[PDB]
Amino acid sequence: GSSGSSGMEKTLETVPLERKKREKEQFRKLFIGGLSFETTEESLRNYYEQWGKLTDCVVMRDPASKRSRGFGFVTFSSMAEVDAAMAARPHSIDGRVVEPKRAVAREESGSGPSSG
Repeated sequence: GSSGSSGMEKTLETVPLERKKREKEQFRKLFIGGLSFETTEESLRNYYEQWGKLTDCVVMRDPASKRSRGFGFVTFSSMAEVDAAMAARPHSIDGRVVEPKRAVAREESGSGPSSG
């Protein structure tokens, strides 16, 4: 008789709209979360290179540590491959359990209301 779990995901309300720009990007741009900080652009691509070749792979690095944040973006060549990557969970890289994201519409802190 085993069991246990937990979580906490916000909901938020009222999202600000912006020109956005570059749709093809966000369209074929997935945000990888939990790279272990030991997974570089390549090391990562080496993984997301099977489903498809990433035309652009960026890995965010700690803005304070200046090393690795543990998350980045993977831009596939086609919408099919990426789609395959989406339905290819879970994801294990660097010997750790990661978690990919659509990337589209991502938390973007701001300030000052702009409208009318």
